[PDB]
Amino acid sequence: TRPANHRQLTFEEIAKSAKITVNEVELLVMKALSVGLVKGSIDEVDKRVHMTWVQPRVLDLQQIKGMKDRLEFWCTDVKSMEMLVEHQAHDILT
Amino acid sequence: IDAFRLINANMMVLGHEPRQTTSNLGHLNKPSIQALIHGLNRHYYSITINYRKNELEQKMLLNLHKKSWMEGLTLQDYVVKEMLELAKNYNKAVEEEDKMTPEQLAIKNVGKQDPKRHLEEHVDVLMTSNIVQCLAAMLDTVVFK
Amino acid sequence: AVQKVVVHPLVLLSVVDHFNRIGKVGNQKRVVGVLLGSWQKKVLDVSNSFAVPFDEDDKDDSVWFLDHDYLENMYGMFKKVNARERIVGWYHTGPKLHKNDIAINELMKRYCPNSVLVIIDVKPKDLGLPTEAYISVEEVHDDGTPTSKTFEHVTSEIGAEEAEEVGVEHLLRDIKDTTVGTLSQRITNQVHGLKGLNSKLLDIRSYLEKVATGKLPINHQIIYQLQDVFNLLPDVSLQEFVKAFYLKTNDQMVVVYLASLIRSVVALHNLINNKIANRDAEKKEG
Amino acid sequence: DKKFHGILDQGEGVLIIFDEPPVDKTYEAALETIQNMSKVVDSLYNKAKKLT
Amino acid sequence: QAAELFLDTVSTFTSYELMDYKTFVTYTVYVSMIALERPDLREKVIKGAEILEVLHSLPAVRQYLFSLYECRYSVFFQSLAVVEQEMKKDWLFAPHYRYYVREMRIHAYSQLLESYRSLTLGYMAEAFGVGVEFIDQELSRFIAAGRLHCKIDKVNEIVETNRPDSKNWQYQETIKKGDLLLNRVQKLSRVINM
Amino acid sequence: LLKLFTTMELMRWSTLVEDYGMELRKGSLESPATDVFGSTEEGEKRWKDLKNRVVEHNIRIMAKYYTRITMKRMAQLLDLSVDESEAFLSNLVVNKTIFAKVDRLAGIINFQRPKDPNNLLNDWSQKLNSLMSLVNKTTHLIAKEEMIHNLQ
Repeated sequence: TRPANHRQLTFEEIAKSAKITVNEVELLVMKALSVGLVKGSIDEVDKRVHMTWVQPRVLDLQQIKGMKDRLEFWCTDVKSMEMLVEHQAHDILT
Repeated sequence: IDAFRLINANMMVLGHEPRQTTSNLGHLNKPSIQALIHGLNRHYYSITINYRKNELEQKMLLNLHKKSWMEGLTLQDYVVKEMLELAKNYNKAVEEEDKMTPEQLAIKNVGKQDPKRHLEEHVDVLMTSNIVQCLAAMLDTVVFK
Repeated sequence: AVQKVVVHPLVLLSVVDHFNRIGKVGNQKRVVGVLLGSWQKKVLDVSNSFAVPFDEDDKDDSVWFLDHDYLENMYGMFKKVNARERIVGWYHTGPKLHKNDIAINELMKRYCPNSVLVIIDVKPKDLGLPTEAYISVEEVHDDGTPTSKTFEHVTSEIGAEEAEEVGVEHLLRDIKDTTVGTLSQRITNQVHGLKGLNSKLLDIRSYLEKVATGKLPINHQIIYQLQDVFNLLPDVSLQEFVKAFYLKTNDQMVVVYLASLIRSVVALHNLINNKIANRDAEKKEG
Repeated sequence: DKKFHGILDQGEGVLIIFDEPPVDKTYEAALETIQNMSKVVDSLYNKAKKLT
Repeated sequence: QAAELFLDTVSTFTSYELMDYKTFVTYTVYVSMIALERPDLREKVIKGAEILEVLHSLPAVRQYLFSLYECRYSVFFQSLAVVEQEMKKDWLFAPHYRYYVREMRIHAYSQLLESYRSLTLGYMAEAFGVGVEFIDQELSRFIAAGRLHCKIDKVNEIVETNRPDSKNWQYQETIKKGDLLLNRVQKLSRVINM
Repeated sequence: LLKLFTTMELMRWSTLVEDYGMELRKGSLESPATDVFGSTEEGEKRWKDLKNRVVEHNIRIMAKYYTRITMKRMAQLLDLSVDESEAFLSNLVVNKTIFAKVDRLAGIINFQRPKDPNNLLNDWSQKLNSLMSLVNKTTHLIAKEEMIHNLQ
């Protein structure tokens, strides 16, 4: 739901919204270790539940449309900056 | 590839000189070196073989040639640095014997024939190899954005 | 379970002169033919094939013509020259398919453990790959219907087997082996950047046209499943790879230290004997 | 005596052990280039000799 | 070259040139207390016994060397001060012994700094006495003499050991040569022109 | 038993006294209870060998989340004391089966791996696991793309 960083999440939304306590969040991921969709490297000096790779969703057709700000972003930005490299690496065409 | 036209002893009435267009059998005449065939100048004169202007296939052999033989879809290489690790240990491990040549250039007045030039083979390896290391350093900020 | 095959362009040049047949025999546009070869492994080689006199009605597209005068006795010839080079599959041109193709596969799956259909290219202008394989698949659904048989995208390649360049690399008459770091890398930059991101534009054709007019394979079983793989790193502002920047100090660490010390060694390389042979050539000229 | 590669402390009195000596990237290349400087100095008399 | 040239101690018992061999023993010890490395120290004064017995009659010298192998510092002050009393009263030193003592001391201090990092001076004043403001001018000048790579604080009292070679100066010396060298023979490369 | 063998699910040890203790509360076969835990100077070696299972196996499962944990939290999570903890540190560090390096300077230590002992491998893993996936991308995106563009 938040795609961005702070993926080393504190347990606060975990202990709040997922109706769990502080002593069980480890079980909440160690059982999830037996699940294996997410394999976070959970901090234990700060109790921070870290986010690694996941099985994300099932369907967000509003983001099958609204994926343009990532897909076309990737397209014209890796392609445009591709042409910024090749526009810098221009007259070594030789 | 090789090809021959059997001339015969019936046609020795005329001389065995077609010649009408020349420099095609002049450049077929340019090798004229096969041991028993040079010997078999009697009874044999070869034929000229060009290769056809095959761009109806040389085009597609070209496009599958280079569309195929450089990373295919070319999102494959874009291994990188342990090769350099091994290559940097190459590219230090030859450097002490590469630098024995300035000792071998210390002949003071003159005592040496041809310099025994080992200047190259270690310039350009570092050159194109570390062009590959620096654009290889680019590929993070090229692939990502 | 097929990754790749070895493709000899010899009988592809027989697809070239049968591509010369179809331009002068008449109405038949597409070059369709039957692929010989031998399964050795997941990797395979194709050394021969043959191109079929084939017709295809535009109305009821599943009308095949694979004559068995043309099949059986020519398989007796092709068997008679070599017991090894038997059938492995078949081919046709066009990029996508043919409403008959699946049936044409099943005519020769009685002949082969895996009759492959490799859809071929007579006019290469492509952004992706050359001719590519399609193996026998039964993926069906999670539904429990009768068994699906449409032959799915099982990766292949153009492999090169043996010497054969007494002809080929004599017929190059243009090309140079680049010592990579000599522009070949930017050729790959144009082909993967451009030819990858126009395929990304095909993927916005997918993820825009399927939003627009796309039915049931809009989200069959791989779109969200590889929106995971899309969710490696798609993030919003700058994606914030904070590990990757002092990790990048560990990276550019290496490249700038090697370039620094090593290109100072290159300063000895160029500079020193450049001066020696320089001034020998200069003042020893007098 | 190099049986023990660490650092002690008194202010907090906290001993910490860690080591990474070898960098032949710095060592080998750097000292080889110092030798290269010596051989360039060996060439400077071919230089000063071809001058005068 | 003093200690290295005094390596044999075999063919020089007492010649007509040698009015005292024990003065020669002082002459090799007074420089093997500087130039000699610590494994070379145990290699000479411990692995070699041929000099040991003629300084076994000089047990304060031998004590100063084994203390030097130990780093106990009050007897460094004592017997080093005695060595300084001799150093006043012996020729061929008077233009030279200004360099001696403090270098001696930094020959002790560095391995002292190799002891550990965050040192206090009171732990040092155990071995120093009142080395509080003594080490002010002493250590502050030793930093100021381009030596004694450290940092020092008054009240939080940080002492620093560092100087990791693979850092900058090993990266520096080659262009230190190849700049004045580069402009030098480059300047020689233009006398051919004009 | 088999539940304890796969991630063990850090159970209460007195509930292990419930399951493995009420086998003597059996109105049937007690010959399992007698042969295994009816022993006394071998059976208590199996009770404390099962304490060796809680510290051994639970250190084996907690190995994923280290490079950052304190010491008292480790005692809290191993369901035992801090001196019992340090004894378990000692025998599992002479075990040295996984590269333990502990401390009490402030406590933040662990049974541990060799603590990321490498340079540039982070680039490979990070950018070459991730970017070699990223060069896998278009190679299968043509497969999905061409297979979904059959009919639309």
